[PDB]
Amino acid sequence: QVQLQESGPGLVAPSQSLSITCTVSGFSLTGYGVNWVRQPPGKGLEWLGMIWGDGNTDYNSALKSRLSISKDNSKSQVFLKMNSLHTDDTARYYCARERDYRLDYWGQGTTVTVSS
Amino acid sequence: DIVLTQSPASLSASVGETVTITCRASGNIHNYLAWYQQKQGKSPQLLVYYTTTLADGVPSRFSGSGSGTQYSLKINSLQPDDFGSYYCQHFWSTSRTFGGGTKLEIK
Repeated sequence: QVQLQESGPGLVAPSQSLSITCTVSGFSLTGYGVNWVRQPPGKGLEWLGMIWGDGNTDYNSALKSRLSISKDNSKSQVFLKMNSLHTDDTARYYCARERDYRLDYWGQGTTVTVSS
Repeated sequence: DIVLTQSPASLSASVGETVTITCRASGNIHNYLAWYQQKQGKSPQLLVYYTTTLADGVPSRFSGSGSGTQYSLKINSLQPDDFGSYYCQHFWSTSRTFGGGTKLEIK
């Protein structure tokens, strides 16, 4: 029992910034990577980026300029921030644990709707 | 990053049939490939990793194969519990892109 739970703002207006938090339980953020994945309505999974146990980050090259991933090891929280939202940013956003070439535990996701 | 293409995009099948789903990489991923099953309103669930290893609790009716840029997921005798969408994902280098998904629906 690894727990990952995402909480986000729900509905937000275009051009605003988005902040999502992934709160983890049962494991340490220093020993695993946390990935961010989103899923547009009726579409497939799209990888956003990841933060490694050591704090290094990797991002989807297509969205790199709009994304920032950070974490607080202390609070056991991982954050996703996206600048200047488009209606196309509408999706269910998930955090997933990475250990040895697999995402073994996933959060339930939080739906974000970009509407003005 | 590398991209993955899955085929078919959708497939209809009957309980008891055997199906194969494919995932093609735009470049060599050297076997770092995982498969996930996702049900409606649920988060994705890991089925197979490093091409052929089944995750804990996954029935043996599932098997993955491949190398280079061609990977496969085979399901023997589909059970009702097997319908839903399937995604492949690679772990080559510094990206973790996903294939577009394959939807499997009961005939």
